[PDB]
Amino acid sequence: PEFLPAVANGTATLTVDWHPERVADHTGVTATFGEPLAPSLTNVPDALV
Amino acid sequence: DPVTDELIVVRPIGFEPLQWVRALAAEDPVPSDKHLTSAAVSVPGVLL
Repeated sequence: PEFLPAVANGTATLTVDWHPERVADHTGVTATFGEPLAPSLTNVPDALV
Repeated sequence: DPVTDELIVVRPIGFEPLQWVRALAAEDPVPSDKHLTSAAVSVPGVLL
């Protein structure tokens, strides 16, 4: 009851606080690759999701 | 109890050390070296 965000005429809107270090500890959970590689320096597009 | 979510952000397995000890005693598969040498499970493991 009314903690999920409200639905407009067609839409549903949110305003969220974004920090760049959350992308870093996102990649630390996701990228669990082998030895020779290394994660990128730029941010990945699966962080706004 | 309250900060289990923010604690489990980091740890991949979950830090149950004594069952790992039972596993190594009974010759069961062991957690791998990266998941042992990460800090959130190492720095309590050496203290224990």
